[PDB]
Amino acid sequence: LGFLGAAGSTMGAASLTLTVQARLLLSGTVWGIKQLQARVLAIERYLKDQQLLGIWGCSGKLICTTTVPWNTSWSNKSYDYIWNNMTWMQWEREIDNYTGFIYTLIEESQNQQEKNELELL
Amino acid sequence: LGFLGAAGSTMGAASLTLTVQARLLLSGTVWGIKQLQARVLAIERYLKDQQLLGIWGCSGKLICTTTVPWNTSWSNKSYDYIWNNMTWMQWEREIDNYTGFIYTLIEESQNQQEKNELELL
Amino acid sequence: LGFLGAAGSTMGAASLTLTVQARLLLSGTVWGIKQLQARVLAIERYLKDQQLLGIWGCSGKLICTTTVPWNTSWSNKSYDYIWNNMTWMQWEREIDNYTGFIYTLIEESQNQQEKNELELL
Amino acid sequence: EQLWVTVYYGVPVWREANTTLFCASDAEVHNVWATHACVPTDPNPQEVVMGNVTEDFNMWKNNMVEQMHEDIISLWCQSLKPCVKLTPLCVTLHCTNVTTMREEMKNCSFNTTTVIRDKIQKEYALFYKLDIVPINTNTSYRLINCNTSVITQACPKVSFEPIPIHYCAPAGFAILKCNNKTFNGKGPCRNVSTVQCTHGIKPVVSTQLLLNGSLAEEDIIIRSENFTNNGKNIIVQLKEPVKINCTRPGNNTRRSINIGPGRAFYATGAIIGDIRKAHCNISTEQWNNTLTQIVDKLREQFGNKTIIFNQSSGGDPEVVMHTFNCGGEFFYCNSTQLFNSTDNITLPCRIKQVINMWQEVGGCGAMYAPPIRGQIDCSSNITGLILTRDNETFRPGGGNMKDNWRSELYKYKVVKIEPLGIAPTRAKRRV
Amino acid sequence: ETFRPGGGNMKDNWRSELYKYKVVKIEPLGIAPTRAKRRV
Amino acid sequence: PNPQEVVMGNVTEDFNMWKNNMVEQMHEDIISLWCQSLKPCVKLTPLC
Amino acid sequence: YKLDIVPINTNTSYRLINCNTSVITQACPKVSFEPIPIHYCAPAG
Amino acid sequence: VTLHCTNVTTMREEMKNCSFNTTTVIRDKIQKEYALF
Ligand SMILES: *[C@@H]1O[C@H](CO)[C@@H](O[C@@H]2O[C@H](CO)[C@@H](O[C@@H]3O[C@H](CO[C@H]4O[C@H](CO)[C@@H](O)[C@H](O)[C@@H]4O)[C@@H](O)[C@H](O[C@H]4O[C@H](CO)[C@@H](O)[C@H](O)[C@@H]4O[C@H]4O[C@H](CO)[C@@H](O)[C@H](O)[C@@H]4O)[C@@H]3O)[C@H](O)[C@H]2NC(C)=O)[C@H](O)[C@H]1NC(C)=O
Ligand SMILES: *[C@@H]1O[C@H](CO)[C@@H](O[C@@H]2O[C@H](CO)[C@@H](O[C@@H]3O[C@H](CO)[C@@H](O)[C@H](O[C@H]4O[C@H](CO)[C@@H](O)[C@H](O)[C@@H]4O)[C@@H]3O)[C@H](O)[C@H]2NC(C)=O)[C@H](O)[C@H]1NC(C)=O
Ligand SMILES: *[C@@H]1O[C@H](CO)[C@@H](O[C@@H]2O[C@H](CO)[C@@H](O[C@@H]3O[C@H](CO)[C@@H](O)[C@H](O)[C@@H]3O)[C@H](O)[C@H]2NC(C)=O)[C@H](O)[C@H]1NC(C)=O
Ligand SMILES: *[C@@H]1O[C@H](CO)[C@@H](O[C@@H]2O[C@H](CO)[C@@H](O[C@@H]3O[C@H](CO)[C@@H](O)[C@H](O)[C@@H]3O)[C@H](O)[C@H]2NC(C)=O)[C@H](O)[C@H]1NC(C)=O
Ligand SMILES: *[C@@H]1O[C@H](CO)[C@@H](O[C@@H]2O[C@H](CO)[C@@H](O[C@@H]3O[C@H](CO)[C@@H](O)[C@H](O)[C@@H]3O)[C@H](O)[C@H]2NC(C)=O)[C@H](O)[C@H]1NC(C)=O
Ligand SMILES: *[C@@H]1O[C@H](CO)[C@@H](O[C@@H]2O[C@H](CO)[C@@H](O[C@@H]3O[C@H](CO)[C@@H](O)[C@H](O)[C@@H]3O)[C@H](O)[C@H]2NC(C)=O)[C@H](O)[C@H]1NC(C)=O
Ligand SMILES: *[C@@H]1O[C@H](CO)[C@@H](O[C@@H]2O[C@H](CO)[C@@H](O[C@@H]3O[C@H](CO)[C@@H](O)[C@H](O)[C@@H]3O)[C@H](O)[C@H]2NC(C)=O)[C@H](O)[C@H]1NC(C)=O
Ligand SMILES: *[C@@H]1O[C@H](CO)[C@@H](O)[C@H](O)[C@H]1NC(C)=O
Ligand SMILES: *[C@@H]1O[C@H](CO)[C@@H](O)[C@H](O)[C@H]1NC(C)=O
Ligand SMILES: *[C@@H]1O[C@H](CO)[C@@H](O)[C@H](O)[C@H]1NC(C)=O
Ligand SMILES: *[C@@H]1O[C@H](CO)[C@@H](O)[C@H](O)[C@H]1NC(C)=O
Ligand SMILES: *[C@@H]1O[C@H](CO)[C@@H](O)[C@H](O)[C@H]1NC(C)=O
Ligand SMILES: *[C@@H]1O[C@H](CO)[C@@H](O)[C@H](O)[C@H]1NC(C)=O
Ligand SMILES: *[C@@H]1O[C@H](CO)[C@@H](O)[C@H](O)[C@H]1NC(C)=O
Ligand SMILES: *[C@@H]1O[C@H](CO)[C@@H](O)[C@H](O)[C@H]1NC(C)=O
Ligand SMILES: *[C@@H]1O[C@H](CO)[C@@H](O)[C@H](O)[C@H]1NC(C)=O
Ligand SMILES: *[C@@H]1O[C@H](CO)[C@@H](O)[C@H](O)[C@H]1NC(C)=O
Ligand SMILES: *[C@@H]1O[C@H](CO)[C@@H](O)[C@H](O)[C@H]1NC(C)=O
Ligand SMILES: *[C@@H]1O[C@H](CO)[C@@H](O)[C@H](O)[C@H]1NC(C)=O
Ligand SMILES: *[C@@H]1O[C@H](CO)[C@@H](O)[C@H](O)[C@H]1NC(C)=O
Ligand SMILES: *[C@@H]1O[C@H](CO)[C@@H](O)[C@H](O)[C@H]1NC(C)=O
Ligand SMILES: *[C@@H]1O[C@H](CO)[C@@H](O)[C@H](O)[C@H]1NC(C)=O
Ligand SMILES: *[C@@H]1O[C@H](CO)[C@@H](O)[C@H](O)[C@H]1NC(C)=O
Ligand SMILES: *[C@@H]1O[C@H](CO)[C@@H](O)[C@H](O)[C@H]1NC(C)=O
Ligand SMILES: *[C@@H]1O[C@H](CO)[C@@H](O)[C@H](O)[C@H]1NC(C)=O
Ligand SMILES: *[C@@H]1O[C@H](CO)[C@@H](O)[C@H](O)[C@H]1NC(C)=O
Ligand SMILES: *[C@@H]1O[C@H](CO)[C@@H](O)[C@H](O)[C@H]1NC(C)=O
Ligand SMILES: *[C@@H]1O[C@H](CO)[C@@H](O)[C@H](O)[C@H]1NC(C)=O
Ligand SMILES: *[C@@H]1O[C@H](CO)[C@@H](O)[C@H](O)[C@H]1NC(C)=O
Ligand SMILES: *[C@@H]1O[C@H](CO)[C@@H](O)[C@H](O)[C@H]1NC(C)=O
Repeated sequence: LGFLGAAGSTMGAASLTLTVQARLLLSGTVWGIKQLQARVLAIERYLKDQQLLGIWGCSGKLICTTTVPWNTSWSNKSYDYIWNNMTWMQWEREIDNYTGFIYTLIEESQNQQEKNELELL
Repeated sequence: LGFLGAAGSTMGAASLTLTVQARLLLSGTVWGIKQLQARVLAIERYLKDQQLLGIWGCSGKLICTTTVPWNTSWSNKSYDYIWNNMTWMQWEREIDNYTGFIYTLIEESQNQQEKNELELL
Repeated sequence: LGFLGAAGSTMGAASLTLTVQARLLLSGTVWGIKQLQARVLAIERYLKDQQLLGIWGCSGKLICTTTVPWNTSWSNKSYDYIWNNMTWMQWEREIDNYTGFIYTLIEESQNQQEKNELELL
Repeated sequence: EQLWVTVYYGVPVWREANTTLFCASDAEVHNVWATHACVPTDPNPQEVVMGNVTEDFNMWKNNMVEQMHEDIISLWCQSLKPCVKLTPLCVTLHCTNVTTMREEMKNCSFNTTTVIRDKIQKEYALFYKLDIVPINTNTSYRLINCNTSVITQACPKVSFEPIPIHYCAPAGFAILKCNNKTFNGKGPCRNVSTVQCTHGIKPVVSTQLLLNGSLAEEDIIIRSENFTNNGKNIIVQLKEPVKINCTRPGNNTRRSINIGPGRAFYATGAIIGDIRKAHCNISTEQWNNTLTQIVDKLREQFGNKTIIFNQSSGGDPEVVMHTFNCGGEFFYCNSTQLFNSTDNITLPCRIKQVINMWQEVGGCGAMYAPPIRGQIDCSSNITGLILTRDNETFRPGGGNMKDNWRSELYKYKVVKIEPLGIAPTRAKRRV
Repeated sequence: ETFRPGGGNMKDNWRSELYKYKVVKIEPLGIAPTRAKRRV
Repeated sequence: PNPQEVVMGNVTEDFNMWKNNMVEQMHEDIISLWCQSLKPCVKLTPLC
Repeated sequence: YKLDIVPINTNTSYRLINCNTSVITQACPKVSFEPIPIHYCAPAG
Repeated sequence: VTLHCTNVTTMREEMKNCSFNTTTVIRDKIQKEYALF
């Protein structure tokens, strides 16, 4: 438990390590110049990840409710069976080559109910 | 379409380019020093704009619902007629010489219902 | 009134200076190197304080509703009597030697209803 | 089903990403290794215990060493510029026999700068035979490196002891260390763990012998990708550290020359002790103790007394003789007895002031330490050992700088976090 | 009219390639009237 | 641009004059300006 | 000036007062010396 | 330094084969090298 604690723990019931991962993500001469190109990198790394969460209407919640449903092109994985025995490392590898399309799609959908909020009153 | 895409498009129905403007706002020797005073400027440019949205109670929504109504001193512009044929760049020029008052006035109202939230329960 | 305005004013009814404290927190050769180790420090100072607010589920509200109740080990202070005549300087000093526990405990509770939100639907 | 999607942030996902490392002092006026700008605080690191991770470590391909290799050169070369330089001193020296201190000492004359710009007085100072080189009959004697590169003086207040340091990536990055001493890391580690920052590592410089290294758990490990590799060769981790002692009880005085305005060049004064060359003291049975261990393990990788230890052919002084560094000196020990396949045996050692160790690696002025006024009596451990493959015969080798540091960073790797992930659940609570 | 070669000033050899470029600053902030008061 | 000089009230704050490091911070600053403003200039030597 | 110069032959052996201690540099003529007022203040936060 | 500098002994036009009286590499014993300009 701690920094990246419970990394090898359960697939879905290991949510207890979400908060400890988020807190330690930013808070934590020859070296001085290196420190300048060591602290700015840590700053934008946190902001870059926070950029995606902010635009999708799911900033600061650790759950990002959306409207776009699943697509057959990703994979076929059952519920409650793939979610108890599978390495989370391999799960990301399966979608990395096709992960980038989701970011644009959600924002296109996120702007829909953003406009309808004023209309629906 | 893209970085500042659809800039010359419709006045109010061009909201589709809102998200693409936000994502690209931050993510994107002699010149090493120049780079240092080229990325920090990029960072604060995002935070300074994000500072206004954060305190007004409209962080990460792309709309800012408020309570302060319009004032006669800004201008007289009709609805659905000025909103289909007018240059947005010219629109800002008209109020830029008086825009600064809005920022302070809104938070004087934003902090109001913040207290009433506890009182109303 | 202004930067740290009304610092010596009332304890609970001095919330009017909350917004002005927030805006000024970030917006505001021999010196050039000094400026580099003067502007990055200002940035993380805002982020570090914003890190605690973000993870506790009270980002950008100025009020952090929680579930963890009081504990007898902090102090016995009455309501509406200690809240009208007391130096806020002295208030923080009392708990500063034990304030560190709150940050972890709140997160351990903030993650509970995060999971129950999906379950409760 | 009408499956929706949601995003989880803060989930453990990894990626290999070359990046920079910090420094931690973990602890005194100056030091060649800064250890003053480094963050000293290490408040009880967690060393979080991961489990059930099949992670692969690559030891040849790891760039932590390469990142560190450039860092060390930067520290040495940048720590010499803000102090005096030898030049102008490498003029031809009217230099003769010694009038008795003997052997390398060649009491020698300068005929160079005064201090008031113009006058030029004929001062003198000692020098070693290795330092001086011939270009008259036997008086044309100048410095060995004035022909090639400028020469700079070690700055007297700057120390040289290897104060331990720690490396670790900034926030948003993690360090992977697998805690089990059975890995020649090129494949899977199972008992992996995370540490906030690296433990003690001592940046010592030597060749064929790694000193003050890690503490072995009564195990001998040999790590090389291909045991029949034609390039780099065996690297050995030794038994429990062996106490090796070297000393030069040749107490000397310190002389000031004032080579220029506000310069104060220094050189060896004289000898007032006893003419006794530098020597190293290793126990007589320790070398056989470690011998039987590597020998028995060598019978597995290599065909099974057919083991022969022979000296290197030669060609580079930095490789032929073992290199030492204690008390600010730089010994050059004839390593014949160490690798001859063999009380308290004595190992001869010579001393040369000028070293160009940091001129052929990154490029800048050669360094030379000033004499030390006091005794050394430096004692040290030994935990590493290097050999080369030509019955199989092993010879001393190395040469490449990126060898003395591979024995301590084999179990470390920089990894990047990928907190973004997508999951399907029920959704559409919003409009 | 007679023409002669000239120049001299260094800010001439590069003007012919950056005539069609201009650094510009974004102004993402704006105010729009709508219906509101969904909050308290 | 027109500092506010906001006035605090009823504050019992202690200031330490010997222990304050603004002077010590500025003392090194002044030395840096003087010493760093001379390196990009001609040196007298050789003249003595 | 007599203060600047210091004695080391009889009375002509006169060098600068600081050549035997530290190097001597000349301030560039363009660099002014008037004490222009300055202000010290910490960053935001 | 002032160059004991003469005509060309053929190379011609702007070539003016010339001598230096250089400073040598041993920081002493100036040698009289030459090169073109
Ligand atoms: C593997 O690791 C071992 C263990 O560290 C290491 O051996 C150590 O070597 C270092 C030098 O490299 C030794 O430290 C030096 O030791 C002597 C003597 O100090 C001892 O004795 C005095 C007696 O009063 C005690 O007070 C003291 O605590 C020690 O026991 C000195 O030569 C050194 O002191 C000088 O250097 C210091 C560090 O730079 C300075 O702070 C200090 O002021 C001294 O310099 C000043 O004074 C000098 C006086 O003559 C003067 O000449 C200088 O110009 C200057 O003004 C230093 O303490 C240490 O004792 C060794 N440890 C053991 C257990 O033997 C191995 O070297 C290492 N292996 C490798 C390959 O690096
Ligand atoms: C390296 O070689 C150089 C060059 O030879 C050598 O330098 C010499 O050092 C000696 C040290 O004694 C100097 O001799 C001294 O010079 C004057 C003469 O007026 C006096 O100070 C000394 O006389 C006293 O001491 C003598 C004993 O040394 C007595 O016999 C005498 O009665 C006096 O009491 C003494 O003669 C000499 O001048 C220098 N020479 C030069 C050219 O600088 C140096 O010693 C050699 N170094 C080593 C380590 O061998
Ligand atoms: C971080 O970046 C460094 C380089 O900045 C990476 O190391 C280098 O990786 C490249 C390939 O990406 C290697 O290039 C290849 O090397 C040889 C040259 O003979 C040959 O196979 C090819 O022609 C090609 O040039 C390079 O050798 C290698 N090493 C160096 C010193 O540059 C490193 O992989 C990165 N680290 C990560 C991602 O962890
Ligand atoms: C430093 O270099 C100078 C260079 O001038 C050396 O001066 C030389 O000193 C020697 C004696 O040490 C002189 O030799 C003698 O000179 C005269 C004839 O010139 C005569 O007495 C003898 O026949 C003998 O040759 C020499 O002339 C003199 N000059 C030169 C140019 O060599 C000086 O000795 C050097 N000092 C040291 C310590 O090396
Ligand atoms: C600066 O001076 C040194 C010392 O003179 C130069 O060393 C030179 O090294 C070469 C190669 O070893 C020598 O050539 C031959 O080497 C061997 C061993 O002696 C043998 O074949 C011959 O007897 C011969 O010496 C050479 O003699 C030696 N000296 C000179 C003057 O060339 C070094 O190369 C010089 N560096 C530069 C950049 O000029
Ligand atoms: C995988 O690696 C972890 C982390 O190194 C190993 O946990 C370590 O286990 C050892 C042996 O039990 C513990 O040492 C013990 O610690 C205390 C004194 O500090 C005391 O109980 C004993 O005297 C002994 O020294 C060590 O503390 C512990 N490390 C941590 C961070 O908890 C684990 O054993 C490894 N697993 C395998 C299967 O190798
Ligand atoms: C480099 O500079 C030196 C400075 O000494 C030049 O040496 C000079 O060489 C010339 C001949 O080339 C000498 O001239 C002859 O000298 C004597 C009388 O002193 C006599 O043989 C003749 O009547 C004639 O004057 C001259 O003395 C000598 N010294 C000086 C001070 O000029 C040298 O020539 C220069 N080298 C080059 C390549 O420029
Ligand atoms: C999946 O994505 C593809 C490519 O954009 C699209 O044509 C399709 O309609 C989507 N839905 C399904 C169920 O495949
Ligand atoms: C979806 O994957 C499942 C995995 O069990 C498989 O049974 C099914 O046939 C797949 N469907 C298609 C259309 O490939
Ligand atoms: C996970 O466990 C279930 C239940 O025993 C089993 O049916 C399934 O095959 C397992 N999956 C994997 C990938 O081992
Ligand atoms: C790359 O994308 C392909 C589909 O184009 C996929 O099969 C593969 O798993 C992805 N990842 C790789 C090759 O690492
Ligand atoms: C507009 O602003 C002015 C100036 O603060 C104020 O007096 C007035 O009441 C506001 N409202 C209208 C309708 O003008
Ligand atoms: C407001 O502007 C409109 C523009 O059509 C104009 O008709 C109207 O008279 C203006 N009102 C005042 C009070 O100036
Ligand atoms: C915009 O179009 C409307 C409808 O035709 C017209 O009445 C109005 O004058 C137009 N406005 C401008 C500024 O051209
Ligand atoms: C500037 O402010 C004036 C009134 O102060 C206004 O009439 C004008 O439109 C504003 N903008 C300009 C001149 O661009
Ligand atoms: C207060 O904290 C302590 C220490 O964790 C705990 O044992 C106790 O239950 C808490 N509650 C009260 C009322 O003391
Ligand atoms: C809590 O503090 C109050 C202060 O008025 C005191 O009356 C009360 O006795 C205290 N309780 C305990 C359990 O110490
Ligand atoms: C605050 O005022 C109340 C009401 O007069 C009084 O009872 C109490 O003692 C006061 N507290 C302090 C700390 O002076
Ligand atoms: C420090 O902690 C102690 C108890 O550990 C507490 O009594 C005190 O009020 C705290 N604050 C101080 C001394 O400023
Ligand atoms: C994986 O290792 C964990 C500890 O990290 C252990 O609790 C779990 O039982 C292991 N799972 C399997 C299938 O071996
Ligand atoms: C004198 O120097 C020569 C030449 O280096 C050397 O061979 C000889 O041994 C030396 N003699 C003495 C007595 O030191
Ligand atoms: C740890 O090393 C021991 C000793 O060789 C070995 O038996 C064991 O399998 C290893 N365990 C791991 C890698 O988890
Ligand atoms: C090791 O190197 C030898 C010599 O080049 C080669 O034949 C052999 O295949 C290599 N071993 C491996 C495992 O690649
Ligand atoms: C040498 O190794 C031993 C092993 O017990 C250790 O106690 C000692 O401190 C080590 N010496 C140095 C100088 O690190
Ligand atoms: C070395 O000799 C000097 C001569 O002054 C003396 O002061 C010093 O103590 C000696 N060093 C020893 C005995 O270690
Ligand atoms: C080397 O020195 C150490 C430390 O004083 C000592 O314990 C050891 O016995 C010495 N080595 C030998 C071979 O005597
Ligand atoms: C070492 O090799 C040389 C040839 O390079 C040979 O003459 C000598 O006998 C060998 N020595 C040993 C001890 O094997
Ligand atoms: C080391 O000594 C041996 C004799 O013990 C000798 O043959 C060899 O040349 C020496 N090596 C060096 C580099 O001095
Ligand atoms: C090594 O043994 C010799 C035997 O004469 C002894 O004098 C010496 O002190 C020993 N070396 C140590 C203990 O370091
Ligand atoms: C606090 O200061 C205000 C003015 O800022 C003053 O009216 C009030 O009386 C002061 N309170 C006390 C207790 O001195």
